[PDB]
This record gives sequence, structure tokens and C-alpha cells, in this order.
Amino acid sequence: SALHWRAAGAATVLLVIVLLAGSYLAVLAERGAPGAQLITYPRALWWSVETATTVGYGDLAPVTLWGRLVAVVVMVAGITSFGLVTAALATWFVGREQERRGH
Amino acid sequence: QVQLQQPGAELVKPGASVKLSCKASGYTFTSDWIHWVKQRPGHGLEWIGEIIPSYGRANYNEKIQKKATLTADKSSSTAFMQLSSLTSEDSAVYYCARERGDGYFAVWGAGTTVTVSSAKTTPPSVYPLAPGSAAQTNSMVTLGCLVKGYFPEPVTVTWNSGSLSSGVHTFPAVLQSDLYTLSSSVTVPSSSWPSETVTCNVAHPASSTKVDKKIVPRD
Amino acid sequence: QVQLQQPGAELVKPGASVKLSCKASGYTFTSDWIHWVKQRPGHGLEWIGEIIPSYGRANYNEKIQKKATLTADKSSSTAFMQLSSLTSEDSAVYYCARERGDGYFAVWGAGTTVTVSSAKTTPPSVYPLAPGSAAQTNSMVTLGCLVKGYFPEPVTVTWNSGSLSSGVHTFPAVLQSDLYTLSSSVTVPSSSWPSETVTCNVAHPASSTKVDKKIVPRD
Amino acid sequence: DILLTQSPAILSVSPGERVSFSCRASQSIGTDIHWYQQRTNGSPRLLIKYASESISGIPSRFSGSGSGTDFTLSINSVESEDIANYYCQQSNRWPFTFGSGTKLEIKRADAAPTVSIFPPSSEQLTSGGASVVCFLNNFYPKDINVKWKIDGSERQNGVLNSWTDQDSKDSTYSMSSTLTLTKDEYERHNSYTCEATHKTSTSPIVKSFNRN
Ligand SMILES: CCCC[N+](CCCC)(CCCC)CCCC
Ligand SMILES: CCCCCCCCCO
Repeated sequence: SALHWRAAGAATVLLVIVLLAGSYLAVLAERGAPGAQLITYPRALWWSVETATTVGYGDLAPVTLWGRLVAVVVMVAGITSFGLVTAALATWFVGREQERRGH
Repeated sequence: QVQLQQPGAELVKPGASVKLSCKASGYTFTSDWIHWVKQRPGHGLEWIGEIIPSYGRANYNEKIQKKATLTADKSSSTAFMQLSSLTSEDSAVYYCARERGDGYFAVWGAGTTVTVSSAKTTPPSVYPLAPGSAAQTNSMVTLGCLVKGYFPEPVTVTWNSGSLSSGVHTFPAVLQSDLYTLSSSVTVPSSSWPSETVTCNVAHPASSTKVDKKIVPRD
Repeated sequence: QVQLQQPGAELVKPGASVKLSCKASGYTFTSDWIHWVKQRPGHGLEWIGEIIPSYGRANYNEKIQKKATLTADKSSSTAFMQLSSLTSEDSAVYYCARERGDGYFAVWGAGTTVTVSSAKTTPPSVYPLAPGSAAQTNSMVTLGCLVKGYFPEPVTVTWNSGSLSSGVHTFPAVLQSDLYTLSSSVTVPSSSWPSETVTCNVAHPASSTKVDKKIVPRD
Repeated sequence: DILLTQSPAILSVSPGERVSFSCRASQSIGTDIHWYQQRTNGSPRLLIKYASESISGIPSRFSGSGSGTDFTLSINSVESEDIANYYCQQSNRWPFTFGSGTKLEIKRADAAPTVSIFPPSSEQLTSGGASVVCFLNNFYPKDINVKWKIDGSERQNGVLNSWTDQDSKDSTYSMSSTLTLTKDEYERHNSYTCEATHKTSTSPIVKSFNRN
């Protein structure tokens, strides 16, 4: 298996771990803050997914410092993981185009 | 099996401190939160605080006076609430509840009746209540047990180790000179008594004394 | 053509169950939702539930008592609502409506008058209503039909197979000893009667009986 | 914080009739409301979670509805076991808050009290005291008056009364009246009388006992 495909699969597994850990740590950080809505794990996981994908509907958002720091990690992990997937697709296309050119 | 196990009662002197318990059993996950709810006699439910035992962080209700400290012990699966500087306003029933991190309290504990007083613990006295020699009995017959002179609350009275619950009344206690007094009624068919035994089981957790008392006819 | 076709009425005994129908015609898409609306006599519209026939999922109004079960049959393009354990509170007119998945009910059915009673189905009796021998007639003349002794509701009375609607009054029924009774008025010009025939068409769907009755003068 | 008002505090319903409990939230909470039941001297019991989701073990007559700020707990065909307090609790915003609570009481048919008089036992007389206990059990309505006569003369001193809440087994009420005297005062008399005047009878229900 080539590196870029192994790295993509590794990034996908790492992203799932960030989503699960991010959902657990957000609830742990948001409870205790009056008005916080990111205080139950099922919707916290939904919030983490729409954060890593950078969709950000606005139905859920962190208000505490550590809840927002968790959000930052989720954002970077999601942007990086999907970016590595795009990078792997580019390598696949470039490698196929080299063979298409004989070189 | 019961999931949350709390003591029956705790007598605290005014200003003294107490630590309550809540032994957890059944399925336990890392997403469990133990909550504590306060209910004074004649009042609704009042949220006190929460704690996640898999991490040790505790949150408290910021609207009320903070008189609690929530700890957890994963080796024995028991959460603790330490109440400090108690007055009469703190005398209530304190429940513990388990939340699976999804909002609602799926299971509650029996609650620990906390009584803040300056008195002293007195075990109760149980007396039989049988009809007199001249008493016309119908198809049924009513018997009783008199639980007087105990402090503090509560007392849990059962009939025949709990096997008799239909036709059972337990009246609330009345306070008379730092002592409580109540009675419990039971209505069995007239043919069943006194052939089949009828006993009352008066348990006073504040004094760690559970007492039985058989109801035999007079002469 | 009519898009939603419902039966006229259904007589249900108290506690019994019934299954209503709603045959769909016209354009049918995978995004179609069939709704059911309940309307008691003297009340507004009450949403019951919905179903998507292209998938079979049914939703129900959670505010009211759930006494319905919605099914669909794509081979015959007919949705079904099964009502169970009916009381007098369930006696109403039940419409079906088709929503194209965009919010509003573009087309409604005629509705099935559901009457929950302990009585028995009785077909109606139709009687002519012609003016007496001594009656001065103006430029117009009023005729009638008496529909009495039927159960349950409703009865749809037309005049000359529907060709006569102007000048037609149909009074609401009155309940008299588990039997309904109403009359229908029609006002034709005096010159047109009795040269041109005047008949009333009394249809009682609960008994599957539609009866005509010509109005001829007395002697 | 989120305020949960439950009004009215008491709902009177005749047996076999639907009853709806109201819970209004100070701000929109979607469907993050949960209902609990608490009988007399009992711990709260979860009835409905997330406004309208059922719980295993809860009878089918319990249901819920609503979303946003108004939420309803409905009981189809109320029964005697349903006599309790009903609380709502929100989980949308921290901290979790409870409602003030709504009590459910049943209007059953009028029932005459079953009066029983009990003399003091032998185990109490040896301690220097004596108590004549009178049980006024399973009556409706709740209004009732007890009268104590010692040797035909009315006694009002040392008579402690105790009423119960509405009985969750038969929707009735029960009352206990206890006259406590010392062993000497109890032995200076003979006739002890418990009289119960109730709506169900113009004449008082009387129970007495003699030391003979
Ligand atoms: C169609 C989704 C594209 C979203 N991107 C990249 C995905 C990252 C999860 C956001 C990057 C922002 C750092 C690119 C938007 C560029 C306008
Ligand atoms: C970004 C690091 C995770 C956040 C640390 C745990 C959450 C704080 C709990 O107080």
C-alpha cells in the first residue's frame, strides 16, 4: 500500500478519535457555565462532526475557554484530515498521468 | 438490584458537618454523572450539583447557597456529598440520581433524611393495637402498631416483612417535645386473624434499630 | 376526476374498530404524503397523522390520544386509517388530504362520517311534499322531500340528479329516538311544475340505498 | 437559568378521565423536558424523557407532547395509583432546573369512615403512660372531625390528630386521633369515646370501650 492511501486511512481513524474525544471533553468543559447547551454527549458528538467538517450550523456552540479550545482542535483535525485526503487524490491523479504519458 | 444505595437518616447538630453516600451498582460508564437533589418537607425538587466520577469535576447550583462538596471514589463506585455548617433550613431529604450524560435522571436513590437539630437520638417504642373485649367485628378486622417517642425521622413500618401492603395505612408523625409519634393501620379479613400471624416491622435507621411486634388478641 | 375517494359513512359499535380508505388518483409522486384530519360536529380541523406511501413511514399527532394506524398500498394507490376502541368522542368526519411534500394540503377527500353508536342501521323513508288543494301560488312554487327515520348520518339529497341546485334548501337533521329526520326544499317557477318533472334523490351511504321520489300534485 | 412553571399546583379529576399537566419554560428548549412522578414518601420516578418518549415499565396511559416552551404530560383514564406529585425538568441549558410541581387528586364517591378504637396495651402501661388510639380510615371527602369523651364528658386536652394525604390505593383519606394520658389519669376514669362526624352521616359514628 502506498503512503498517501495509508496516511488517508490513518487520518480518518484519527479524526474519529478526535470527534469522540472532542465530544467527551466539550461536555466536561461546558457543564458549569450557565446558558451552555453543549452539555450532553449525543448532541456534543453531532456538534463535533459539524465542527470538523466546518459546517457550523449554529444550533450548538461552546462558550467556555476549554470548550472552545476543544473546538479549535476539532476544526484543525477536520480541515487537515480532509485536506490529506485531497492531497492523496492529487498524488493518485498525478501518478496515473505519468503512466498515461509513458514516463 | 438497587442501583443507588443511600443511608436512611443523619442527625446533625446546628453548625456541624455531615458526609452523605450513594453506592452505585449496575452498569457504569465513563459518561456517568451523579446528581444530588434537595427536597425540604413541603417543597419541590431542588438541584444541588453534579459530578462525573470518571474525571472528578463537580458543578454546583449557583442560585443557592453553596454548602456541599461532591467527591467520587471509583474503587468502590460511591459518590459523596459533604454538607457543612448546617442550620434548620438545610433539613431536607437528599436524593442522589444517575444521569447517563443525556439529560434525564434515569434512576434515583431512596434519599437520606437529614435532620438538623440540637436534640438526641431516641429509638422508638412499638405497642400492639388489638380490639377490646367488647367489639363487634365485621367481615374484616383492623389492627395497628403505635410508634411513639422516636427522634429523628424517619421510621419505615411494614407488615409481615412487607408481604402485607394492601389495607395498610401509616399516618404521618406528630412532634411532641422533641419526640415523634405515629401509628400504622392494617386491615386483614376477620377469619384470618389470629390464626394467621400479623406483625409490624418498625425500622428506625437513625438508631439502627428494626423492631417487630406481633398483634395477638386481648385475653 | 376526483383525486381522493372516501366512503360515505361507517357505523361502529362502542369499543369496536374500523378501517377507513382513501383511494388516490391523478398524478402520484414518490414525494406524496397522505394526511388525515378529524373534525367533530361543531369543532375545527384536527390533524391526526401522515404517511408517505413510497416508504411506509407514518407519523402521528402526539398531543391527542393515539387511536389510529396509517397504512398504504401502492398497488391500488389507497391509504388506510385503522381506528381502534372507539367511543362517542371519536364520532367525527375524517378527511384525507394529499400533500406534495411542500407543506399545504392541495386536495381533500369528501370525508367519511364516522358515527360510534349502539343502535342499528335504518334506511330512510322519503315522502313527497306538494301544496294542498287550497293554496294560492305566486310566480314560484316550493316543493319538498321528507327524509325521516334513518340512522346513522349522513344523507345527501339532490334534486333532479343534481341539475337543480338553485333554490334548494336542505335542513339539518333532528335526532328523535335513535332516528334522524330532515326535509329538503326546492323552489321552481310555478309554470315549470308539474309539466317539467321534479324529483329528489335521497342517498343514504350508511345503508347503501339511494332513493328517488317524484313530486306530483295532489289530485 | 431556565424557569419551569407548572400551573396549576393542584388538579382535581374524577376517576377514569384524562388529565393533562402543564409545564412552561421561560425560553425555548426544543424537546429537552423530562417528567417525573413522586408518590408520598417515595423517590421520583422517570415517566417521560425528551417530552414524548416512553420509558420501559411506565404504564401505557402516560404520554407527553409539546416542543419549544409549552409541554404537556397526559394521563389517559386516571387511576388511584396516579395520585402523586408530577415534576418537569429541563436539560437544554446548564444548570438543569426543576418545575415547582403539580399535585393530582381524585374526586371519588363519598365514603363513610371506618372508625376503630384501641385501648392502651400492657407494654405501655408499665412505662407510666397510656394512649387511646382511634383510626378514622378510608373516608371521602377529606373533611372530618373527631370528638373525645371521657365518661360522657368531652375531652380536648392531649389529643393529637394526624391526617394522611389522599390514599393512592383507593383515593380515600384516613385520620388518626390519639389521646395520651398518664397511668394515673387513665386509671381515674372508665369510659373512653371516639366520635367521628362526617359528611356521609347526619349522626356521628361513635366507638367506645370500657375498662370492665
Ligand atoms: C466544500 C468544502 C470545502 C471547505 N474548505 C476545505 C474543507 C475543510 C474541511 C474549507 C477550508 C477552510 C480552512 C474549503 C473552502 C474554501 C473556500
Ligand atoms: C484541548 C485540550 C482538551 C481540553 C482539556 C479538558 C477540558 C477541560 C476540563 O476542565
